[PDB]
Amino acid sequence: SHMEILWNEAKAFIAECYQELGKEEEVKDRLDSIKSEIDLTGSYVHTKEELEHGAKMAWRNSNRCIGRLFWNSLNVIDRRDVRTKEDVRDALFHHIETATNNGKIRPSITIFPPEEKGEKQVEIWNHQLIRYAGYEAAGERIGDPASCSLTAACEQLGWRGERTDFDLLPLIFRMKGDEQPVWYELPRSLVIEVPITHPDIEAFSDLELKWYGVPIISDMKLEVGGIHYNAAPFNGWYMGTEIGARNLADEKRYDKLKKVASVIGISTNYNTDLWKDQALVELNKAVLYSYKKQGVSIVDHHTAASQFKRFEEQEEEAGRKLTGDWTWLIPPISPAATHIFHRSYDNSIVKPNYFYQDKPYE
Amino acid sequence: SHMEILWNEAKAFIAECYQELGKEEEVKDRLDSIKSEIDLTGSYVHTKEELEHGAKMAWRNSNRCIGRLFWNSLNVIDRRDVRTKEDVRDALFHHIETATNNGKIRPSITIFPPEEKGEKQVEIWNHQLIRYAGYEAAGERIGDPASCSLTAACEQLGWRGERTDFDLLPLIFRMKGDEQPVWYELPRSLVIEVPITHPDIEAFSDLELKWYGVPIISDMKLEVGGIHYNAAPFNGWYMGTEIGARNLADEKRYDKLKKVASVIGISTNYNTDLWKDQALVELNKAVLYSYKKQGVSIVDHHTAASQFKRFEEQEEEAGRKLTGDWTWLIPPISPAATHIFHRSYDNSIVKPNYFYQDKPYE
Ligand code: HEM
Ligand code: HEM
Ligand SMILES: C[C@H](O)[C@H](O)C1=Nc2c(nc(N)[nH]c2=O)NC1
Ligand SMILES: C[C@H](O)[C@H](O)C1=Nc2c(nc(N)[nH]c2=O)NC1
Ligand SMILES: N=C(NO)NCCC[C@H](N)C(=O)O
Ligand SMILES: N=C(NO)NCCC[C@H](N)C(=O)O
Repeated sequence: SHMEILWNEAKAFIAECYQELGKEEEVKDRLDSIKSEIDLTGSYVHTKEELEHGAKMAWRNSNRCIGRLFWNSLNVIDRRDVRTKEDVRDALFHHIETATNNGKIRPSITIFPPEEKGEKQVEIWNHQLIRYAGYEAAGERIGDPASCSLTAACEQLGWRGERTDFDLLPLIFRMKGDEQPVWYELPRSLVIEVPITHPDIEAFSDLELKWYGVPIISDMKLEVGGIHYNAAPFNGWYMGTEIGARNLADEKRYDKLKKVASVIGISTNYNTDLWKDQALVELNKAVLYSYKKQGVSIVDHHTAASQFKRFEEQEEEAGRKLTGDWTWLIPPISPAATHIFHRSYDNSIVKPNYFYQDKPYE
Repeated sequence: SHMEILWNEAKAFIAECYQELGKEEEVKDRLDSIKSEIDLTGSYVHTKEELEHGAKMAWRNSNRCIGRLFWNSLNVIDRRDVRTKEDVRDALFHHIETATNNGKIRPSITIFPPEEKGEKQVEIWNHQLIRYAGYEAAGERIGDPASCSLTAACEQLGWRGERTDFDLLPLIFRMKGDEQPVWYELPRSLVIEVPITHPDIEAFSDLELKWYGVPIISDMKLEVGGIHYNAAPFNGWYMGTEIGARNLADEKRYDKLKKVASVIGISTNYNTDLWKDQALVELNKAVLYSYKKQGVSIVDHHTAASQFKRFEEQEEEAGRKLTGDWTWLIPPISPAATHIFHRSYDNSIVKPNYFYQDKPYE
């Protein structure tokens, strides 16, 4: 039944892809080759043009992403030639270096070899290539609680952290033919970090906060024409609220709102004073100012929504339908001040797209 | 087919209602009487206990309401005896007076006669009993844009406003047997209004803002045991954000954020400064402070979410399932700071409940 499903999805992808590219003539021929290949091996190999355009279409169909206006400018890195653990490590080191680009971040994706008979060639365990560790001793919390389970798995393999609130996790992945994964500590020269300060309030630095510069999701599956690429890291640039309103504010994460209120000089006695709302405004203002000072790319939520509006218009103009998830598109601060809040979206799934997959650990 | 549907809904309501009331014995008898009544007239008459408990259950099932913790304390006013236009006017005047209660607002509902053969006995045109008019001359906007259509209909009947930003609309309703509705100007002694000032910034009064004290939704249909009460006004008390983050902030309503930014001393040049988020915080703080000073009931969003949490727990403890609409339950300011944001809800419809109905005007 797997051979049937593969053929269906290949028929729809080739036609739609070559149509957008203006190569409708070649559709008839290529399909005959893919068909013969499927009967011969049980799968097919995408051309460079096909995989490159496929990863772009997948971003365009991501219902939960507010940055879809820049979909056609994605930088695609083809690494389907990797065979060893050293090959993977160097490619991952290269992704961080080129995407960072000394601060002027470049949206990118690295393509590793896909699954064969459902079996993987390379399996990445990290959620993001750069992330902080999390420990929960009987005493209290240290680090990022969302990293608990992955942190425990790394220490079960010989790794050991320093136990500060910001320990960098190591790269951890498994090669086909091995029962357990291998790990490599990240070189400090490759990772940019940004200390958090405030434009007018000098005491803000007493909190000693900081965050990393580039978010690189590395545990999702990219599906193109029936072919499953379980390993394919991708990155864009941060939207301010992700850090100041969630990562540092959530009670289940760093939980910093009370401390913020203290350094800015306001009381935390009464809810009618709305101290939580005021603390959120100063913290978020601090995140945008600090990233800009050091020259690292970032975007505020009002500018972001404005760009997404232009995206909706372009899609209508091109003749394509729009899909999206309202519950993820609205910003976590001042949502009613953007256009997104005042309209509705169709949350249907269209392929090619990016998908969630089960975690090896846990 | 209408006689069939009525019987079904009556069977489920009586059993469920008498069960909660601990009168399961009387279920067998009452059902036999209702059945005979339906064959005789084509409808049935609720007892005082049945209608009172029915309006309470309906509030408990309202997916979009965050104030459901106080459902069992609702004040029910039975006015199914009205026959003339003067009878309706006095009852509506009485609802505003008793619900206001000199500031200590009392959640209430007034029950008018229900529909017969789909035909209404009394039809209310107002959206809320107390609301401001809206005009849109070629010059610009004056008043509340959301009141445009209803305002035009009132002037088509002989009414005339003064054209300020806060003209009070008149009560307007139609009696069975008349082709057009009648109107009555509201007595100023019955309507409480609150001027908006700021606790620390004295220049805030230069904006000359104000809003009314009690929101009374009067155009929804209450359905209990197959019986349709198209006319049944109800009220609770305001949640701060409804006024400061929507009524006075939306670009399609009063659109005041830029003016607010001016009186507090901040610039509106750059989105990275987050001036819209800061203006929203001071305006909302002003609304809570002003209502309290004058002694009128109001609640902030953090306290409100906290109360709703206790509601979820009580429902679980009583053995009933929970239903709700996430998109309406989350507050329009700092949503990620409340528990509601971090969970999911089942948006199924359970009866008895309140429903939308077509507008006579427009
Ligand atoms: C160029 C700048 C980019 C910005 C400004 C941006 C911003 C966002 C934001 C705000 C979210 C929500 C994250 C959260 O709440 O945790 C998101 C989700 C997502 N974005 Fe982007 N993104 C960018 C680039 C990309 C790229 C390059 C891709 C893919 C090639 C992409 C695919 C998606 C997908 C699938 C999600 C959902 C993730 C999940 O379900 O956990 N985005 N993006
Ligand atoms: C006692 C205090 C009350 C508070 C604090 C409260 C608060 C709220 C809020 C914030 C909304 C959203 C309004 C909007 O976004 O426009 C709402 C909606 C609603 N509430 Fe309440 N409410 C109260 C009492 C009541 C009462 C007394 C009833 C019914 C007997 C009720 C029935 C509902 C319903 C059906 C909606 C949806 C209205 C719509 O769809 O337009 N609430 N309530
Ligand atoms: C996770 C669950 O679906 C829940 O709706 C939310 N979390 C998030 C959210 N929105 C964003 N962007 N990110 C989240 O983590 N909204 C909803
Ligand atoms: C009206 C439409 O359903 C849209 O989701 C919204 N308006 C509102 C909303 N939330 C509230 N409480 N009130 C609204 O007017 N969220 C959604
Ligand atoms: N802005 C982007 N992608 O470019 N974001 C991805 C998800 C990141 C996650 N919200 C974090 O704070 O780490
Ligand atoms: N808080 C309550 N009901 O008690 N609200 C009802 C809806 C009111 C509407 N949001 C307004 O601002 O007028």
